[PDB]
Amino acid sequence: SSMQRRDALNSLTEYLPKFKWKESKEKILDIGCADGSVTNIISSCCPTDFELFEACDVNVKSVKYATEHYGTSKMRFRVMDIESDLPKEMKGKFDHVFSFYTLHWIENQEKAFQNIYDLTADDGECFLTLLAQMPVFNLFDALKHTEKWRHWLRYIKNFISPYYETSDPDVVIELLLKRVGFRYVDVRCRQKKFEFYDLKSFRNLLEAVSPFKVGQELQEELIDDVMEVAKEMRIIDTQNSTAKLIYNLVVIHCRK
Amino acid sequence: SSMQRRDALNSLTEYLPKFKWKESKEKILDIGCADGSVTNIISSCCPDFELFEACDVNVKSVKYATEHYGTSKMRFRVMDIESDLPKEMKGKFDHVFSFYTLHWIENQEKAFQNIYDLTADDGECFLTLLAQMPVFNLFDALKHTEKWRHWLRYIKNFISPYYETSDPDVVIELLLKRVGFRYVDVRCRQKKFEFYDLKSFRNLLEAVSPFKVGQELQEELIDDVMEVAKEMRIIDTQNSTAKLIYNLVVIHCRK
Ligand SMILES: Nc1ncnc2c1ncn2[C@@H]1O[C@H](CSCC[C@H](N)C(=O)O)[C@@H](O)[C@H]1O
Ligand SMILES: Nc1ncnc2c1ncn2[C@@H]1O[C@H](CSCC[C@H](N)C(=O)O)[C@@H](O)[C@H]1O
Ligand SMILES: COC(=O)/C=C(/C)CC/C=C(/C)CCC=C(C)C
Ligand SMILES: COC(=O)/C=C(\C)CC/C=C(/C)CCC=C(C)C
Repeated sequence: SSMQRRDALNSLTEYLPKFKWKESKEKILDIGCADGSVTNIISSCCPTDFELFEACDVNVKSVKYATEHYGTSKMRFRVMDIESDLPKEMKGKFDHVFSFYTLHWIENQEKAFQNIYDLTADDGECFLTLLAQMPVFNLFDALKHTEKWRHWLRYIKNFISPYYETSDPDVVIELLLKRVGFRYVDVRCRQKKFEFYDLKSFRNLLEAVSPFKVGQELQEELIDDVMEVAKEMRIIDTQNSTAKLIYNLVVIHCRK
Repeated sequence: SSMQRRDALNSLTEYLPKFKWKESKEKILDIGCADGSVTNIISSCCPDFELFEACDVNVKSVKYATEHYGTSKMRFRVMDIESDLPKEMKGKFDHVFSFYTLHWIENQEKAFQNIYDLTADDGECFLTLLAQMPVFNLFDALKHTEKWRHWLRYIKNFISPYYETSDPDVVIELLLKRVGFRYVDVRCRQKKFEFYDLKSFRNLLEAVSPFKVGQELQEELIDDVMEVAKEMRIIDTQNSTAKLIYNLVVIHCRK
């Protein structure tokens, strides 16, 4: 989505000058590559010629789309769960580990952050972004106790950020990262705005980010009901036919 | 408001051990004293303090506050931080505190410049500020309505400048460093406050409502704000509960 690309670019632009490379032949990893369009931004923006850049994701079709489109001899897309046990091959392998708009998908929060630590090299650093409060969560959440969608949206909480209703998520995450072993930790809760100027660009977003598989017959009907709720919640201005999303993106910069 | 009491206590409890204290005869100031419940918390919490000044723009609030929390050390007066500083308070205060105040203020740059000027040579500041807050959106949904269109004319004077801002922490930080603050730590703190009944949520909206619409209209106004809250999913119609998820920006500076 456009929202995810801007936040990726804005993040890298700011924190790029705070990273240390300190050598030649740098191995890099991105967690939750999806289509690989953001990974391309990370790979491209990074000044160095990385000997190897890996990018993982649990979604099989996404990895295939990515390997088919962005795959090179040094840009390898593999399947992997970051909640699962790491292979010994990757323990302490990566000079930089990246992960944007992914860690809010993940139940086993403590294993993920420990795996990210374990993945990072002795003198390595990590750069992670993830969603806290996001109105889109609330838009779908308002549909989970309705006859129409009650059963499709049963595993809703498995997709909503564990931090969307949390007090001082920055403090909770920072403590988690320090207890994991990271010698340097910096976690910020960044309030963001993203405006949509027509309703179609807002409907395009809701379609892209919908984790549900309601089919084709019901698929259009779901988004319509989400758009109606979005009018009631004032996330889309009915007078102007515009949409406004105000959300928190927690951005993390650690060093082993 | 119970929401402001908690945030104040949580904010002080965390940052108290990070403050630097002078040996004796310290001058302290709290901006936006309001009723003085929070100012009494600030005073009661921190370690024989020589002086405790408080201020406000509301003349009735300071009069209320003086009678109930007035002492020889803790004096209250009227002062607009957006105005020109009285020269007697330049570099006078070793600690300056302001909670749930600086979002009320239009001239954002003079307010912070005045705070810096209020602060002593090696003094520090601890400020809290609202960014995004649903209560802002609740009233904002009544501004184009013909019923309230004239009453909520000056809505934007009371809504936080940072309520729709990208990276308010980066904006506020840059502003504070440019003022001349040597150390600046500004966090955007996501918060949750839960109301278990509609009465206690209704009570907040009444307390925090900045509109003098009068006895025959306030109730009718609150009712209409409560209905918008149902539509915006801030109150759960089923449980008869309410949920506020908002951003409090907390600021720790050294001059
Ligand atoms: N446990 C897990 N391990 C790895 N990837 C996961 C995961 N859980 C979810 N993901 C993937 O993480 C992705 C989040 S979407 C974010 C895409 C891209 N990284 C960006 O920055 O925009 C999805 O593809 C999802 O399938
Ligand atoms: N320009 C200004 N200068 C000083 N105080 C102001 C002001 N504009 C508004 N205020 C005051 O700021 C207060 C904000 S509400 C009170 C906040 C309280 N400290 C708490 O802990 O919640 C109100 O009493 C209001 O009268
Ligand atoms: C400074 O304290 C606050 O902002 C606290 C709350 C929750 C609301 C009361 C104050 C303001 C600035 C706005 C009140 C209502 C509006 C609709 C703007
Ligand atoms: C993968 O798309 C995103 O990162 C989506 C964004 C920007 C916000 C919502 C995130 C996702 C994917 C969850 C979808 C919606 C829910 C109701 C949980």
